[PDB]
Amino acid sequence: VAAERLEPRVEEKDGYWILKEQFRKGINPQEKVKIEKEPMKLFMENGIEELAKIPIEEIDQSKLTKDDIDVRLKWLGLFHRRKNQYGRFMMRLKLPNGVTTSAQTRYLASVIRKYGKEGCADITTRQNWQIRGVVLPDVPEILKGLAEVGLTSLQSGMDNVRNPVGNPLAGIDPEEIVDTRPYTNLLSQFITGNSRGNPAVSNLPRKWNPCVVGSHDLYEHPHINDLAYMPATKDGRFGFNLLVGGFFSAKRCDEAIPLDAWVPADDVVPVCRAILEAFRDLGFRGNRQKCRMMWLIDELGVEGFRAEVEKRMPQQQLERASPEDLVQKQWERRDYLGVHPQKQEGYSFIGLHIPVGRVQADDMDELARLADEYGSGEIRLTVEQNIIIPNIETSKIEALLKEPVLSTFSPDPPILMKGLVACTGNQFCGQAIIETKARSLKITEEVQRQVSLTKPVRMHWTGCPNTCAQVQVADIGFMGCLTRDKNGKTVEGADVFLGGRIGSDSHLGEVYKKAVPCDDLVPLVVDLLVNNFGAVPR
Ligand code: SRM
Ligand code: SF4
Ligand SMILES: O=N[O-]
Ligand SMILES: [Cl-]
Ligand SMILES: [Cl-]
Ligand SMILES: [K+]
Repeated sequence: VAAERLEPRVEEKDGYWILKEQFRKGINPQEKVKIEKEPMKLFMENGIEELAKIPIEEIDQSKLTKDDIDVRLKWLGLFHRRKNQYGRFMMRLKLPNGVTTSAQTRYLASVIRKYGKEGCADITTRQNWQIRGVVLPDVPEILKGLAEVGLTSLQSGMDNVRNPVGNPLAGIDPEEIVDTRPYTNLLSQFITGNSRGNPAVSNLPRKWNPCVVGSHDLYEHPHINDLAYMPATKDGRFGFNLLVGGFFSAKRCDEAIPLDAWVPADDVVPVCRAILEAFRDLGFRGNRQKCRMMWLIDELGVEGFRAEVEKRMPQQQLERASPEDLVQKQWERRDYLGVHPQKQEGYSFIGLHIPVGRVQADDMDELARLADEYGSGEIRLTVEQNIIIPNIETSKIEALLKEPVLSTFSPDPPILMKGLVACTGNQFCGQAIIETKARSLKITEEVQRQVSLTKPVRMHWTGCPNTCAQVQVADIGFMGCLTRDKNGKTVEGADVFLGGRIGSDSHLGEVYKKAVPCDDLVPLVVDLLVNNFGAVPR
């Protein structure tokens, strides 16, 4: 790699970071959108106030404003559902470590309730909330309401640092390695500039996923993050070994690799900043399929990339990885659904199944009520799109288990439901090839009616090759496609994936059988379960 390749390609100008004049040749259309107008201005200079007043039909008549609502608004966490729910916006939060309060949950419920049949909410595969039904004129008030309850939606889409994932059992599990909440909180504060916006990290070449590990179970999926912090003691000091570059895409899926770097626990934010600065400064900005950070690491080599991180650290110090980390490889991933004792004597948490992560306003209010009556007003989200209510006095559990709402959001659903994960799909997502959430529930119910099993088989349904529902981590994955029935008629189908393993012995699954009509999946899946996962026909 020539020295010229290492010249930073962006510069700070008037509070924002912009591509230098000589580094604009050959850039992709999204890079052009970012040059034409700085997306962060919609929040940081309150551009949204006047934009929200323009009728959407008028907005669509000019490129600048159409790009504002379809692209730039994703820096404020607002996602126009142009194709499938025209004129409505999904809104996505920052929710480090998946932690919410009952007051926040009620606020979110109040927003979606206004929109009737156009509103609902979802738990995401980054243990985050999305709300639906939002209309542009309401955006300024919703932004204010979020701030009022201590939430932000900043920088949650497009070329930004995505939700910091941590251990859903942080602070409460007897078996935790280290409480991840202080670290994910710090990362979210850094990323969003304490909810004011942080332009230094909002003009990346592409999305970028961080997580902090605190569990032997590796609930945080460090192998598929751009930056994963692996807890490790080095020379008698607590800190983290760093994994970099994990990502999924239509073109390529790759597990994170060692940076060969250890940082003291206090250097979590400094090293996140250094890595993001290197990616921002040096990453390719052409073909969008080749802009994730792993492509930079491959171009420079991991050592070349490491040197770029090192030079951006305070005092330019970046120690080599600790020979061992704290994660025990002898481990069986633990079910968190149901009632479990906390490390705090006399307290339990309860994991509740949320079928395919989908809730309505009334459901959110009920869950918030349970969290207040039984817990400490806290609701935790998981990356399997479930919930945990922590800090419940154990003597209250008997009463809790009788609550009517638990017949719907159950502490002990059938085993295949416990592991079921499904993305948005074509109900709302414009890229989706198939419907996912209703279909996945229907097929899973039919499969479980036919077989019993004891292995915790994890089934993931994703609607298109973007693989937001991570089919490559599943025991059995389903990637949406169009295919043909016996008569040659167009039907919805799935490409079926096998081989995904999570935890310390992680492995990426691969296509097993392409183009299976969705109507033909039940017998295929039943046989796979019997033949490979010890399932027994009923
Ligand atoms: C909601 C969520 C799926 C879910 O049902 O849980 C989701 C939904 C969308 N993803 Fe995703 N992604 C979700 C996690 C993921 C993950 C999983 C993860 O982070 O562990 C991946 C794969 C891992 C990765 O990125 O390395 C993922 C890979 C993508 C990609 C492909 C990335 C790439 O490099 O090619 C896109 C398309 C893009 O960004 O160009 C994308 C694009 C989208 C959009 C924003 C597309 C669009 O605007 O319609 C989807 C919004 C649909 C909607 O209305 O909900 N989504 N997306 C997840 C929100 C996470 C969050 O809270 O921030
Ligand atoms: S995997 Fe495809 S269909 Fe599913 S939410 Fe992501 S972009 Fe939409
Ligand atoms: O929002 N999925 O990158
Ligand atoms: Cl996006
Ligand atoms: Cl769309
Ligand atoms: K779920």
